[PDB]
Parts: sequence; structure tokens; C-alpha cells
Amino acid sequence: GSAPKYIEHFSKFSPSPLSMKQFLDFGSNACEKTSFTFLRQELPVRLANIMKEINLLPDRVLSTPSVQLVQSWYVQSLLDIMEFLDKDPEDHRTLSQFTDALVTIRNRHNDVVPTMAQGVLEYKDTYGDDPVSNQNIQYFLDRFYLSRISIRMLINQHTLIFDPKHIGSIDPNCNVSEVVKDAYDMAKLLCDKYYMASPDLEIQEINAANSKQPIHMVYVPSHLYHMLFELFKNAMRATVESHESSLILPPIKVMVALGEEDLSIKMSDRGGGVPLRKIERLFSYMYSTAPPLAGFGYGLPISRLYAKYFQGDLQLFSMEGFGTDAVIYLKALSTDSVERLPVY
Ligand SMILES: CN(Cc1ccc2nccnc2c1)C(=O)c1ccc(N(Cc2ccccc2)C(=O)c2ccc(O)cc2O)cc1
Ligand SMILES: CC(C)c1ccc(COc2ccc(CC(=O)NCCN)cc2Cl)cc1
Ligand SMILES: [Cl-]
Ligand SMILES: [Cl-]
Ligand SMILES: [Cl-]
Repeated sequence: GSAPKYIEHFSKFSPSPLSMKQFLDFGSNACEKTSFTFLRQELPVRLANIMKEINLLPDRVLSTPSVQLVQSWYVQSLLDIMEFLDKDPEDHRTLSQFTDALVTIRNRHNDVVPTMAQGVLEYKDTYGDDPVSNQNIQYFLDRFYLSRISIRMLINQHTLIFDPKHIGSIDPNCNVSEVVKDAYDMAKLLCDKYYMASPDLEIQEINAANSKQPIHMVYVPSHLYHMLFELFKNAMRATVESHESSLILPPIKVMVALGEEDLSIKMSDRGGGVPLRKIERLFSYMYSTAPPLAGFGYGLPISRLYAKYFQGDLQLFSMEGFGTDAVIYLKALSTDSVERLPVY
């Protein structure tokens, strides 16, 4: 077949990062034809760029069942999208069977994450868990997952618009605190269920420019929830477990600061912290892979990719003996929120 040729062709192109503006302008609808003509080019670009990177992996990794699996998915998905390169954007069936095609692709790729996890696992027992294996896994998975996040963003934007207020997965009016409370309510629910004690939540807002206004932004709230949800899980585990032979359960304090470009979200706990040495391993896919509420692999690094994805970040610093702070940094301004795609 043609796969390695297509890979070859489209991996000469560079994925085109979009900004929230451009994202918003894509269904504000009837320029679905325009989403179609765009996506039939750009998915193959993006699919191919990562596919080529998968190929640069040494044979001992690439030859493993897990990788060969997801690689087979990427090939089929690229083929699936190929069928439409000739097709004409004015035939309303051309269009609606592209949607199906995108939907089907998105389901095909669902289990990528625990699949790669299995490859890491096999690799760990099969070749060792040395620092250098670890930089390498990290390097590849941070890019891959990031790649994949951006592919999904594209598919979801398309399928959700072409079945106001919300534009696909973008809320142009996301109330950050609203999303915080939700993630907290849900983490508490699970925290209550497994621990039978859950810390309270305290939120403070700091709108620097407008003392009064509630903090709203343009974002992808499911993205934000995911990140918050994961940080809640962790801060809850730590809070509860560090205090089981003690009466008070200190609340989890979250602050939302809106600056001139940063919108920053800090989740501070009193869980007794982590010493500085063990902080880098928390983001390591490898060290957080192994054969409840947490101990539950990948949430941190993936949450951090989520933040990186529109030029944000996610950092942890801890005080051993006291607790951990966790900061999600996001762009305040739609203008500054541009996709961040792995290089190639
Ligand atoms: C428990 N998980 C999930 C996880 C997932 C895969 C793993 N894989 C291997 C080992 N541990 C894993 C843990 C955590 O990441 C996690 C790690 C460290 C903390 N701890 C330390 C701690 C304190 C008391 C009791 C237990 C732990 C933290 O300080 C901490 C870390 C991140 C965070 O957002 C908040 C925190 O409070 C809290 C949570
Ligand atoms: C399953 C997926 C996540 C996975 C699992 C495991 C890995 C591991 O990847 C490694 C490990 C060691 C080396 C050293 C090497 O060969 N150096 C060459 C010397 N110049 C290179 C790579 Cl790409 C990647 C991806
Ligand atoms: Cl990255
Ligand atoms: Cl789109
Ligand atoms: Cl850090």
C-alpha cells in the first residue's frame, strides 16, 4: 500500500498552529466546507508528523506489540482521511460522511493512553529503568500525547459544531471558579467514597485589573476540569493520608489570579509535601508506571501537556513537612492562546 509514501509526503509539511480567535471564527457555521477543506489537509499533516516520529524509535521499542498497535491505528486513520482529498466540498454527503469518518477515528484512538502505558511497562522490565531510558520515554511521550491532544482538539471542534454561547469545546465565557468547584465536588465525591473524610475547599479570586469582576476567560473547559480534577485527587490523597491519626483536616485552598497576561490557578494543600528530590519523578511517565483515589498513572504529565497546549504550564513546588502547591498557568488573552504543537 501507500502508507509510507503518504507519511513521506505530508510529513514535509508543518502542522499549522491555530489560535482561539481562529478557532472561534470557525463556527460563528455554514463555513463547514471551510473546516472540511482545512481538515483534510491538516489532519494528514499532523498524523504524519507524529507517525514519522514513532518511526524514529529504535526497533526494540517499535517492534513491541503496543506501539505496532497504535501505529496501525494512525495508518488507518490517515487512510480514512485520504479518501476525501479528491471529494468535492459542495456535496452535502461528502461533508456528513466526513463527520462520521472523524467520529469513527476518534473512537479508534480512545485507548492510546493505557496502550502506550503497556509499551512503557514492557520496556521497563525488558530493558531497565535507567535515567536515560527515562529522558527518552519522557521526550517521546510528551510530544506524542501533546500531538494527540491537538489532533483531538481539531476533531472535536469539527464534529461538535457541524451535527451560540459555546463554540464546540470552547467556552468564550468560562467561569474559572465554576470549573474549580465542579472538579472539586467530583474529586470529593470519590474522596468521600474511598476515604470517608474529605477536605473542604476554599477559593479566593484576585482580579488585579478589576477588583470586583468575576474571572472569565476563553478556554476549553473540559481541559481545565481535567487538570483541576487531577490536582484535587492528589491534594485530597495527601491531605487525608497525612492526617489520619489527627482530628482536623485542613482545607484545600485554591486561588485564581487574573494578571495582564497570566491567568494563574494555585491549589495549595497541607499534605506534608514531597522532598525536592522526588518532585521530578511525579511528572515522569516511566516512574509513574507499574503493573482507590490516586497512585493512578499519568494524570500529572498529561495535565501538564493540557496546560502547555495553549502556551500555559503546570508546576508543582512542595515544602516537605507542610504541603504542596500546584499552579496551572494559562494565558489570560485569547490573542496569546495559540496551539503549541510538537516540533518535528
Ligand atoms: C498519588 N498520586 C498519583 C500517582 C500516580 C502514579 C504513580 N506511580 C507511581 C507512584 N506513585 C504514583 C502516584 C500522586 O501523584 C501524588 C503524589 C504525591 C503526593 N503528595 C505526597 C504525598 C503526601 C501524603 C501521602 C501520599 C503522598 C504530594 O505532596 C502532592 C503531589 C502532587 C499534588 O498535586 C499534590 C500533592 O499534595 C500526592 C499525590
Ligand atoms: C512505549 C513507548 C512509550 C516507548 C517506550 C520506550 C521508549 C524508549 O526509547 C529509548 C530508550 C533508550 C534509547 C537510547 C539509544 O538507543 N541511544 C542511541 C545512542 N546514540 C533511545 C530510546 Cl528512543 C520509547 C517509547
Ligand atoms: Cl512538550
Ligand atoms: Cl475546526
Ligand atoms: Cl516543577
